Amino acid sequence: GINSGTTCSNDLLQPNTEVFTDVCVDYDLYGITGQGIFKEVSAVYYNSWQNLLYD
Amino acid sequence: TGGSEIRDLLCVQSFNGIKVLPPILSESQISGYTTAATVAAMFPPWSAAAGIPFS
Repeated sequence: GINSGTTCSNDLLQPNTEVFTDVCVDYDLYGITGQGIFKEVSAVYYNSWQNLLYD
Repeated sequence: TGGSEIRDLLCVQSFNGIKVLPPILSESQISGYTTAATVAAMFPPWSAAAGIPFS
């Protein structure tokens, strides 16, 4: 199944780049990367499949 | 400038561009001016009371 099916190569640019951030560097995850300083905090209110929240 | 209160609408207004400039006169000196006018009305010489005692 050339260029079809389900089993697809991830040998393009993989964006899963686990880089620690505590300076003004944009992220690489859900949502469009705007300006942000990363304040690492502990929370419990995330559950199920809830990574992001809006106001 | 860093820390807590991620719901901070006044500075994300400033981060988006709109800045509420402070007025060019502080309220301390304006309140002192109003106090000075009131005690001028209450004490001799009564400049704010046309030279007449309050009672």
